[PDB]
Amino acid sequence: MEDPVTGPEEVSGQEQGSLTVQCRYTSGWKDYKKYWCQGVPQRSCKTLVETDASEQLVKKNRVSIRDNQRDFIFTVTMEDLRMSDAGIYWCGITKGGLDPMFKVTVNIGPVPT
Ligand code: NA
Repeated sequence: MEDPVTGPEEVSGQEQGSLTVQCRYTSGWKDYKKYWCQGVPQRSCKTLVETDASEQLVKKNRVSIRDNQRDFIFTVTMEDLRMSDAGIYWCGITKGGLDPMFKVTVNIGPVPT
């Protein structure tokens, strides 16, 4: 579609597991830095990882991001999940002014015990 960035409405993972999020963007944003942001208010969110506008994998703490500039999707991976990882997150594209952003709600469930 024509929205600058879109993701899944929600994604779910299990404590000690991993989850992946596909953030799809329109072709014109190829050479922009892409990021994964956490919390609210939306435009004060905490950046967890951000690319350098290349396809090189970036990792900070337990979060990875890899931009596929052929299919125009950047994939976020969250590993070694904790219950406190649950909450509101954002796919984003960095630009001067208001970024394109898309809200993803992250659900975490515990190890069955
Ligand atoms: Na901005």
